[PDB]
Amino acid sequence: VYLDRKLLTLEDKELGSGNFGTVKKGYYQMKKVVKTVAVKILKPALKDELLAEANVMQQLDNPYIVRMIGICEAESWMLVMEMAELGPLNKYLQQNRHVKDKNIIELVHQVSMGMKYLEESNFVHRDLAARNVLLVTQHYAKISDFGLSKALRADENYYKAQWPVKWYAPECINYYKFSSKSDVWSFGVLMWEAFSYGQKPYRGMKGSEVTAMLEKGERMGCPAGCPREMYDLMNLCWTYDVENRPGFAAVELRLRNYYYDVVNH
Ligand SMILES: COc1cc(F)c(-c2nc3c(NCC4CCNCC4)c(Cl)cnc3[nH]2)cc1OC
Repeated sequence: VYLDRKLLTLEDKELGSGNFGTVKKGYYQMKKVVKTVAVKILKPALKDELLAEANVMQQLDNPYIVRMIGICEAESWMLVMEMAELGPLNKYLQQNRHVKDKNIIELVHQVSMGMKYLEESNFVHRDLAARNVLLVTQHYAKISDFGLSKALRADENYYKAQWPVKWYAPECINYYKFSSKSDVWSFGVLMWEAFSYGQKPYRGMKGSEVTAMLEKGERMGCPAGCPREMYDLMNLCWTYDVENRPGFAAVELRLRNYYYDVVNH
């Protein structure tokens, strides 16, 4: 897990920031080949935050989740991850307006496969948004950004916080309780983003106005040209009651079946 700084070259290419610090493109010399990487660079609590994120990524092994190469202790603490060259899903759809519905379905279905694995592993993501979905290719999506992620206690199906509010389920906002079903709500917001060509959800609204909207039983309207089946699935992800809301196994299956209806014209 510990990487050699002399084997890492940081490119003059920024992929993200904050916070925290910056994300830079880089190249890491492996045992024989160089690997293209994304390097999360820290610039006291922020150190433990990065190490807990590294500890979460170390435990995960699925084709639809970004792979961590390792950690690097140098000028700054660094988290070295495999590069997804096409970048975030929202930015991609904003700039590539001719992506077919079949293709958007294929991508969000891959996200649902990665989340089904996270659900089975009893980890909660807590930052599941289109900006955190990375494209390896136009037909291959991966879940990234485990900065808010938690390993659930063995005796509880939720993490209690002691925030990307527009992606959060009511139980998160009201009770600070985060479960895999809370990630399903976020997934519904992500699907809305993907079918709105990366438009931000709840445009022009304050967090408190979003809470009020949701509590009155209101939800974002159907994106122009969105398949009805996909909008219906978003509304099922947006079930107020955690108990009636589907888990990722049920979501993955519905997306998979709908994908085959679309693939076969
Ligand atoms: C065309 O514009 C982009 C192309 C890119 F390839 C990338 C990129 N960023 C990462 C990345 N980390 C940072 C992103 C985590 C999710 N939230 C967004 C920033 C990691 Cl871990 C692995 N591959 C990545 N590819 C970013 C881009 O625009 C921000």
